[PDB]
Amino acid sequence: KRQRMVMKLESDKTFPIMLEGKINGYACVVGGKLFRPMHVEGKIDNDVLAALKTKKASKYDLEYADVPQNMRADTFKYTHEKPQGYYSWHHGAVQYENGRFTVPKGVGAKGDSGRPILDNQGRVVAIVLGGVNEGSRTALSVVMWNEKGVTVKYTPENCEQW
Amino acid sequence: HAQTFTAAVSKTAWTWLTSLLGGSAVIIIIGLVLATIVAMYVLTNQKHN
Repeated sequence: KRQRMVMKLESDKTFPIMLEGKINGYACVVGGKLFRPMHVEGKIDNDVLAALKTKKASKYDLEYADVPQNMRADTFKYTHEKPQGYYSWHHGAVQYENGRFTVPKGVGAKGDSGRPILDNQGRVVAIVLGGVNEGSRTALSVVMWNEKGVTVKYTPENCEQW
Repeated sequence: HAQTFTAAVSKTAWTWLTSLLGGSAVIIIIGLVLATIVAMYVLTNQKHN
C-alpha cells in the first residue's frame, strides 16, 4: 500500500520546498490550486509553479495560489468522508480517532510539513503541518474539511512546528 | 456678567455638533460590536467540527 501511495504522490506533481539545498518542507496541488505552509521558507521545486503568486493566510499559517487550468488537469482528489480507522501517508500509516490523527513515535520531524493524508482510494483527507511528542506515539496538527466546506484546524496544546 | 461656561450653545447646532462629536463614537462602538460578533461566528464555525 505504501508503495502505491508513494507512486501516486510522485506521479502527481508534488515538489519539496528547497532552501540553500536543504529540504525544509513539502508542497502539493489539491483541487487545482497550490498550497504551501506559510511557516516554511523557500521556493517550490518547480520553475513553472514558482511563477505563480501566492496569497497568505496567517490564521492557519498556510499559503495558496492559482494554478493554470492546463496544470489543474491532474491534482489531488479531496473527499469529505473521514470515518474512524487508519489512513496512509508518506511515512507509513496514521490512526484517526476522536477526530484526531496520531502516528507512532519517531515518525515525522522538522521538514515534513506539507505531507497530505490519503485514504484507501488515494483521496486526500488532511494535510500534516506539525506535531508534538506524545510518548509512545505523536499527535499531528492537521487541517481537515467537512462536507459543508468548513476549514477546521486541529492543533494540540503546545504543538511544535514539524 | 456671569457668563456660564455652557451658555454659548445654540440648541440645534449644538445637537448637530453632538452628532459630529460622539456620533462617530457610537458608529465605531457599533462597528466594534459587529466585528466581535463576526469573530465569534468565525470561531464558532471553526470549532463546530
